[PDB]
Amino acid sequence: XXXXXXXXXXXXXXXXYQVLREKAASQRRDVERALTRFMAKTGETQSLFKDD
Amino acid sequence: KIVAYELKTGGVLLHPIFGGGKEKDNPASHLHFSIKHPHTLSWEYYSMFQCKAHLVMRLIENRISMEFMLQVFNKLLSLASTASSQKFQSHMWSQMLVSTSGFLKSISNVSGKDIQPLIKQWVDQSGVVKFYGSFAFNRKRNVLELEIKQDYTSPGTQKYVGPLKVTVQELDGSFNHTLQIEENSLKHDIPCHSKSRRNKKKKIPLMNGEEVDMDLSAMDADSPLLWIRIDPDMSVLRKVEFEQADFMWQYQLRYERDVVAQQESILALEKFPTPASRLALTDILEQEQCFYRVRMSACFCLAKIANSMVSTWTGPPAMKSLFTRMFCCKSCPNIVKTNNFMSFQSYFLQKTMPVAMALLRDVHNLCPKEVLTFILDLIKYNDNRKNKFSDNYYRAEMID
Repeated sequence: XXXXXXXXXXXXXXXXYQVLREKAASQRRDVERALTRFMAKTGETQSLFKDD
Repeated sequence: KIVAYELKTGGVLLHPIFGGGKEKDNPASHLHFSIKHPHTLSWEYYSMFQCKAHLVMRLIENRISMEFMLQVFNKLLSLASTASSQKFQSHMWSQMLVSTSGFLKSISNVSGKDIQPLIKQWVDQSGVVKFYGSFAFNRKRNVLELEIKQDYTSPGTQKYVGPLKVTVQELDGSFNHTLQIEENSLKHDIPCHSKSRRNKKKKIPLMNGEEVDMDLSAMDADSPLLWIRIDPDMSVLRKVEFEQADFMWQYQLRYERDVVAQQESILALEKFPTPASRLALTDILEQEQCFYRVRMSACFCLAKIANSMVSTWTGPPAMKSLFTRMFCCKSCPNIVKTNNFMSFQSYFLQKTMPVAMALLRDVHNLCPKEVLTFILDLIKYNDNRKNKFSDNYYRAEMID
C-alpha cells in the first residue's frame, strides 16, 4: 500500500473536554488581564502601594 | 433586630402616657425624649418601633382569630370610607383618626378578651424577656415523671412574663404543651409520653405524620424525650437559654418542622461541639430539599467546627466533597463549571458555600491554601451568555 494506494488526513481531533474548557477559560483570564493592563497604564491611575 | 437593640439600649415603648405638666416619666430616656414627638428618635429606635409593631400584631394573632382581624379591619375601613367622601359633615368628621384607644375598644367589641394585660405587658412595658427554662430529666426511670424547671432573672433590661405555655416533642408522640406561672422559681411537669420501650420494635410509632426516621444513636436507654420548645410560633419576645443532650440538637437537625428550630440548633451547635458526626449530620442537612438559608448558616456551622478541627482534623479538607457530590454539569470531572442556574436552591447555595470554605482554618498559619487555589479556579470558570441570569452576585461573594 506504501506506493499504490492512498488515504485521507483529517489530523486534528483535539477533543479533550476538561482540557478544552481549561483552554477557553485561561484565554478569558488572559484577555481580562490584558485589557486591565491596557487601561491600567492608559487612563487615570491610582495605586495600592506607592508607584505600582 | 429587637433583642439586639433592646440589649444594646433601653426599651422601645408605645406610650399612651404623657409627661403632661412638665413631667418626665421616662425610664426609656436612656438617651432621649419620645413621648410627644417624632423628631427625637433614632433610626435604630424608629426601625425597632416598626419591628415591635410587627410582633405585637403577631401577639394579637396569638390571642385573637385572623378572621376576627379581618373583621376588625373591615369595620375600621368601613367606618373610615363612610366618614370620607361626603359634604364635610360638620363637627362629625374625625372618624378617620382611628387611634389606639377606640381601636382597642373595637377589638374588645369584636372579642373582649384579656388583651389589656397584653398591652401592659408588651405595649406598655418595653422589655425583652430571656428564659432560663432549665431542662430537668424525670422519667429517667424516675419516680417523678417528665419534669423541667422554669427559671428567669437577668436585669439591666429584664421583664417577668408568667402564664404562657411550653411545646415539647416526644419521641414519636404528642406535642406536649404545659402552662406557666409568675413567681418564677418554678418546677413543672410534662403531659407524659407512654412507656416508649422495645423501641427496636417501636420503630416509628408516628413521629409527625408519615415522617420516617430511626436512630438509637442518642442516650436512648431512658430518653423518651426529643425536643424542648417554648412557643414555636414565637409569641413572646424571647432569648431562650437552656441545655439538652447534643444528640437531641443534632437529631433536630436531622429533621424538624421549624426553620426556627433548625437555625437555633445551628447556633447551639455552632458554640461547643466537634464530633465528626456533627459534620456528617450537617452535610446530610445540606443535601436535600429542606431550606435555603438554613444551609447558609449550616455552612457557617462547618466554618466554626472545622476551625475547631486543628488538632482534631479527622474529617477531610471540608466541603470540597460538597461541591463534588452535589454538582454535576456533565458529571463534572473533578471541577464544576458551567450553567448551574434556574434552580434557585443551588443559586443561593453556590453563592454562599465558598465563603465558609474560605473560613476553614487550622492553626499552623491557618493555611487554607487548597481552598485559596480552589477559589481562584472558581473565579476562572465563569459562564458566557448560556446562563441567562447575569453572573453577578456569584462573582461578588467569591470576592467576599
